[PDB]
Amino acid sequence: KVEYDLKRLRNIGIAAHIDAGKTTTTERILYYTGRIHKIGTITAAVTTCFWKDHRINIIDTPGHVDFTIEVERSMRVLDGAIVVFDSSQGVEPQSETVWRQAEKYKVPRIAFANKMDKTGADLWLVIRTMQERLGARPVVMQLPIGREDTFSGIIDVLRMKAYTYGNDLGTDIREIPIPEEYLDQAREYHEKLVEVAADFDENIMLKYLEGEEPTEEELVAAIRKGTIDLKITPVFLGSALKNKGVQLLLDAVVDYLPSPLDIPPIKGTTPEGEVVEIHPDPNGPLAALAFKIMADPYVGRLTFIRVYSGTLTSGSYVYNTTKGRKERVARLLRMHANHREEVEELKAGDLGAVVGLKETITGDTLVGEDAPRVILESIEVPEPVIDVAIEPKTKADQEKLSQALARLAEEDPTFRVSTHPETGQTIISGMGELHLEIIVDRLKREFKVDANVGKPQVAYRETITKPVDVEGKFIRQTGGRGQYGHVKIKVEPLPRGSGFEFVNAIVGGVIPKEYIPAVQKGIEEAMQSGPLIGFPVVDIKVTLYDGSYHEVDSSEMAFKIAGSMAIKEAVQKGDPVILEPIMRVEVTTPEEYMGDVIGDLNARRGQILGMEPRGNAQVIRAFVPLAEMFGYATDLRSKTQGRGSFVMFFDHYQEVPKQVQEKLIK
Amino acid sequence: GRYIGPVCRLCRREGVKLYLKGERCYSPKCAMERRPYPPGQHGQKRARRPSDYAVRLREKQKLRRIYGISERQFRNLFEEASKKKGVTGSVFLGLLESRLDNVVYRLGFAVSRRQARQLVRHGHITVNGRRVDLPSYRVRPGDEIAVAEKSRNLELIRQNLEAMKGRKVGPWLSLDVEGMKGKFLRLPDREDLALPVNEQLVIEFYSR
Amino acid sequence: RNLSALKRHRQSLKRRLRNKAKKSAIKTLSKKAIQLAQEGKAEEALKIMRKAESLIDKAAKGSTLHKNAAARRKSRLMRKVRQLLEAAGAPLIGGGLSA
RNA sequence: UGGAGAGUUUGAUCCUGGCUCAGGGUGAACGCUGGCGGCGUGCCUAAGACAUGCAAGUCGUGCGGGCCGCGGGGUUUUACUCCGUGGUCAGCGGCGGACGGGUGAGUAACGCGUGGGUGACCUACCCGGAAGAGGGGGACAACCCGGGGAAACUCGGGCUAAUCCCCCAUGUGGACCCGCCCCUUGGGGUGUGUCCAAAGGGCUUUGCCCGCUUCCGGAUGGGCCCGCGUCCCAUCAGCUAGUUGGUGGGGUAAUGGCCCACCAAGGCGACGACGGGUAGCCGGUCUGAGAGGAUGGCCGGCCACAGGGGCACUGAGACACGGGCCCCACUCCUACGGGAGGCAGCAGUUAGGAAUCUUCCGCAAUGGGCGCAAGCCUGACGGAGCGACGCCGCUUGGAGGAAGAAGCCCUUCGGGGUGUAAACUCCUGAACCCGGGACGAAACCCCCGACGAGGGGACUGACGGUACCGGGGUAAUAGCGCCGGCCAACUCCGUGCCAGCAGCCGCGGUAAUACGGAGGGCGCGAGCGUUACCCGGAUUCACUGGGCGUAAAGGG
Ligand SMILES: CC(=O)O[C@H]1C[C@@]2(C)[C@@H](C[C@@H](O)[C@H]3[C@@]4(C)CC[C@@H](O)[C@@H](C)[C@@H]4CC[C@@]32C)/C1=C(\CCC=C(C)C)C(=O)O
Ligand SMILES: Nc1nc2c(ncn2[C@@H]2O[C@H](COP(=O)(O)OP(=O)(O)O)[C@@H](O)[C@H]2O)c(=O)[nH]1
Ligand SMILES: [Mg+2]
Ligand SMILES: [Zn+2]
Repeated sequence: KVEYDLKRLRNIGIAAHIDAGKTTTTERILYYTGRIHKIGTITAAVTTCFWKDHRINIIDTPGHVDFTIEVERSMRVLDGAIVVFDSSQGVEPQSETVWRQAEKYKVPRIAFANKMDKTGADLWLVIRTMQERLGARPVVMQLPIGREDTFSGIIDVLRMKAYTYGNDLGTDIREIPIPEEYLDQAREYHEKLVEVAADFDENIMLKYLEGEEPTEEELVAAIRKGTIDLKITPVFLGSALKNKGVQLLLDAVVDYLPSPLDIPPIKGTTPEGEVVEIHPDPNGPLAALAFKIMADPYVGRLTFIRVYSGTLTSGSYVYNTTKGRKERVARLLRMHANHREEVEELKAGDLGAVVGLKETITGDTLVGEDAPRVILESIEVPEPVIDVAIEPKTKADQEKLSQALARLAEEDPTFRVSTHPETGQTIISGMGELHLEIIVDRLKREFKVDANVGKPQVAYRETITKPVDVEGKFIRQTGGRGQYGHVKIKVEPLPRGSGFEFVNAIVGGVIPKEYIPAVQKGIEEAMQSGPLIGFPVVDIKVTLYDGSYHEVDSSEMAFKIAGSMAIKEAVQKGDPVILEPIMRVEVTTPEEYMGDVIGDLNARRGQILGMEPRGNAQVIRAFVPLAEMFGYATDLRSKTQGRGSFVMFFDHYQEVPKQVQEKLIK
Repeated sequence: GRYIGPVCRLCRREGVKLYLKGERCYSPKCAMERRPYPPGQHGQKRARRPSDYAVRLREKQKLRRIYGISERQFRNLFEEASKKKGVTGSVFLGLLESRLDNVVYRLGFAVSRRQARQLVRHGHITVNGRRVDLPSYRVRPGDEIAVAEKSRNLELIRQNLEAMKGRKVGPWLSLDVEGMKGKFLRLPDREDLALPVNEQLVIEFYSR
Repeated sequence: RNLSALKRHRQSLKRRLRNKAKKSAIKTLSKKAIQLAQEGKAEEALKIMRKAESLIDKAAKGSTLHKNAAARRKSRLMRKVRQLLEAAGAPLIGGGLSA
């Protein structure tokens, strides 16, 4: 009564660019792995299914669509993955992405050509891409009988057996031998397969050249020992809608998909500070990661977790180091494709949900209630790309909104909220159009908040062109606190990015020693509201070269005004200029799209700076105005069908094209 | 728990010499014997006149430091002696004196109170038979404080039980160096205890 | 889903239904009597009154009426009857009411 | 057996007077630390809603059957399948589900408290006394057959038992109207008339045991009534028609406008009616020298309410928390025709919130319901769990050991400090190990007796292989606040009215014991601080214990 050999664990993820078949492919897997029938919704994150003495955990959700992050999260927890491909979509420009972001972490995967029945469904065409686009070493593992509309049976080279499908309800199948013709086509691909498998097992290499056939068991060992290393990618096929190639893809699973053991140990850090592997031994310290909270109406808060070491136990006590909290796990739970299996424990490498725990949000590390209070890695860094202006109408809504993120920011830390440090309005950090968009539904609906959604403002600056010199007088002599202050200055523009420089240019001391501090705090001050629109008049040097005073009337303050007057006017007089913010950007793009990429940027008040190649791609640097730079994501991803990415930094401020001078007088 | 840390420091501060250590404090070096002044950086400087409060506080700290016993416990005992029918001053001493960890030291089974405590804790002591380990235990009139049997032949016990041949033990106690016994004749008395402590002050300290 | 205490209700209904009758009985009957007694039917009134009386102490046995519940109703029956028979009648037959 | 004051209005003074602090307390929260154990204690907010499981049953010694495992088979063979006993399933009928457990929403009131009144009443079960248990009839489930239904169940025929119902009898005796007698609110008698009792089971079977019926008495628990006491607002001053009283009915266990009819105009209020706010009341709890002030969590008593609201049925008792009916709101199933519900029970989920626990073990004990018993039920209770939430005890070592290492800090550069502190040296040995190991449990039952006294015998531990006991046994967790004055405890460097502190007075504008760090010091120590709130200090609402010529205060 072991029921857990570990080496029988298949934790897999179904990734692939939208349209595809991810979702549909899963419900299907969840019908075969469990149709049982013996004489007796992805309902929550991960689900368990059994397929020929092997438990499988699935987390279909990818989607790719702009914002991945999630895909790249399950990816870290799980060990295997099927990169479903849309057979049809042949001139397929987005088959990509998905994967180039998989080995990005370091996880093994097999390929599936889903719509082998939809028009244009050309198997090869994929492989003619799976090495042309990403460029791996896939391995033809099947050859379909009846390309597209004529979808009948299929053939597995490795095992040279032929199966068929008489329908699409997923019932009348069978393993009927090769139909007359075809046959020949096989061999060669079954030789290359073995020829491929040769680059792994020398045994399946000699026997090749000698004239012996590798055993159906040592042959598999090669392919498997080869995939798991991220060297090859076994390609299969079948209309997932018509139930074809599924039950065969499922074998494809166990046969080549890594087990929680074949995978490289998680690193974590002790309370002292030092890396360390976390061994999949269901008897070492208890170390588990969390990854998805969900509110159940029946059992309440659920916290799906992936164990690595030790073993969580029903009716125990855990400890989250992340938020130094003692959680009391009361009930363990495994999601079966149709019911709530209440088990008693999850041994390292296994996945499910615990019930209880309150402070355990995403990415939390739970150890024993005495174990080395350690913290795993998890560090993912998917920042944003697209933001918006959100002004909560009357101060009323400005609150409904506070709560909005007070719960929405826990239910999805894949964003960021910020109050523009210069003008109330708050930014909503997203990861692609849709992202912020659908928040705008919930945040406005399931929060009934109804605010504004336009675009950010720009942190402008004021300054001048020509140097000026004017009088700063104040005097108020009527009878007592005379109030007598007066000064003359030398205002002169400085290079766009100079700063603030004053000049204590007083000879003998016509302007007392004690009052200069204040005549500066006055000038420094006044520079707040510009002469044009009211922005930080900056980039200038000031020179106090004169000014008199009175023995009794003068005041520390009286001078702060006079000087705040000399300035309040030199800028008005020296012809002001509405400076603005320029950014540094670097769009990573295949010189395929580049052509227009640069164009579009030019027609954005920007001026190009260069392109020193990178990887297979090429980078473009240049400056742009934050005004004419909004919602750039969904514009870059346009001139690049997705293969485009950019960064951004600040640099300097610079004059507006005059036509934009009278424009801003708002 | 029972303080711990520099002691021939308190011996100082209070500036009225104490035998927290026992043996050594007797030698030319109770600490205060060489540097009779408050610790710290300043210590040896013209001491400003004490406030009416400081005084009583110090007389308390003095008395409590003698028996080395958490302010908590020290206070509970006082708050007991008050509600007790009898001149509260003496009374307070009465109980303080009745502490097993003390009776032990008084009987000489230990060189210091600090030590006497450890013994009591590790069951090296016994009361009318059953062994006790709570230093705070309060001895009644007419009890036998003895050294357990497993103990009897332990260096320490000897040496100390040794210096006992000759020396007398407070009129409220009778010791038999041989059987390593000792009775608690009567409740000690005001004078019997020659303490450099004034109870009146301390009381007045707990009146504010 | 359920608790076999409805056995208590089922009964609850039966019993009610039972005494519910000897209840409304004594009523109608109590009347038929005082009616005559007042009407002048001297003896034939005393007859009914004697019956009513029975049915009362009769119901007193079970749980219908009880204590003075009966006795009370009586002290009023053979109270008003006699105080209607004095409307010129002389208690004829040896009904309940004592000489 | 009990009473402490201080800082701050001035140039200085004295007085008045406000503000402020030191003390105690807490169902607590929050911060930084956090080792053990014992006994306590742990939704104070949404009386918001709630998935799941369990929290009330039990008698075959009340009765007839269905189904199953045994006897002997009824008859001559299976047949009309009977019988006696031990499982069972519901149906009958009997008690018990009105106690126990939860909660404080409502309520300012005979609700509660206290002391009384019932010539105005009730009380299943339990004691003691008296007399009975005589005849007969009779239905309804269960069961069979038939019909409606998705379901929950339901309708129609026809059997049949009983401690179920019903009639007649005898009525010790009790109930009624009338009359007389004592008495004195309807209390005892007494005569005529009238009305009413009942049930049967088990055995060892003319004798017990358990029941039944009536009546008198005890005991326990209650209903109703009354005097006194029971918060803030007069910027709430007048309130009242079943209203206050009466006669006669009805109603009740019983008084009474508690209800109705009909008469009479009365009932209440500055001694504060009526209205508004708030609140469950008490024993007690905290504080206080006391008087007094606050307060009512855990435990005990009373009340009230069980989603909001209304209502009766049964019954000794209820207007019933896991009973019922209806309205409304919400939850669920639906064959959408209609059904199923009520965690303020234990545990837990969600929401709310600064915040409050395990969907745990045991009926071993105590206690409760049913039974002649064996025994069954018992989230009541007895324990375990998590939480420094509180309190109490205990440890992180003890004795030696330098005119005194190092490092670090101060320095008049001679040196001073940390400091016997460390080191080092011995010695005891928390933790942790083998081993042993409870008290709580002695009855109910059984046998002698006489199923009485008394005597003897057996089965009974959740916590727990825990506490504790003997043997072995390693030097083995410290923090937190403060250091200008009140207030114990001071130096150096940063800093330059900045940054910051701050209970009050005030500190900070180049030497700051008041900011930030360091050394050092004081307090207390598995704690130490902060924030709420209450008493004290506050004779600062003064009864104890104050005042008004000018301080606030004499009314023209
Ligand atoms: C169920 C699943 O696996 O992904 C679903 C669920 C999904 C990943 C959703 C995309 C996106 O909202 C995701 C975010 C991060 C959106 C922002 C928040 O609300 C998060 C709490 C939410 C978590 C999951 C969610 C809600 C999916 C989509 C959406 C596709 C939408 C379009 C228009 C094609 C998907 O998978 O295609
Ligand atoms: N005709 C056909 N359509 C398919 C097949 N597999 C997937 N699809 C379609 O792919 C579309 C999106 O499916 P889904 O898996 O949700 O896409 P994903 O979530 O992006 O993977 C739907 O129209 C499916 O019917 C297939 O095998 N045949
Ligand atoms: Mg999908
Ligand atoms: Zn000393």
